[PDB]
Amino acid sequence: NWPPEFHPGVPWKGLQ
Amino acid sequence: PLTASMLASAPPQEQKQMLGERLFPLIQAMHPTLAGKITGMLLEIDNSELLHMLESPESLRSKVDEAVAVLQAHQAKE
Repeated sequence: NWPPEFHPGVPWKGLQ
Repeated sequence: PLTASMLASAPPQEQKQMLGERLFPLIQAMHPTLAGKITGMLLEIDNSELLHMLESPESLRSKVDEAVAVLQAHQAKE
C-alpha cells in the first residue's frame, strides 16, 4: 500500500 | 556530515537510503508515529532538494506539512 513506509535499517520498499 | 559529494558517490538506491536515514529522526521529532510514512513520501523528491531539507528545518517542516495533507487525502479516497 501507498506510501512505501520507511523503516530505519530496512532496505526501503520504495526502491525499484 | 552528508555532503553533496558524499551523496553523489553512492549508487542510486543507496542515495535514497542515506537520505531516508538522515530524514527519519528529524521527522520523528515532529511526528513520532507518522515519521515512517512521511519519510517514504518525501523520498520520491529530487535528491538535491532532500539534501537542502536536511540543512533547513523550515524547508523540511514545509514539505512535511504538505505530506500530511496528502496522506489525509489519500486515506479518505482509499
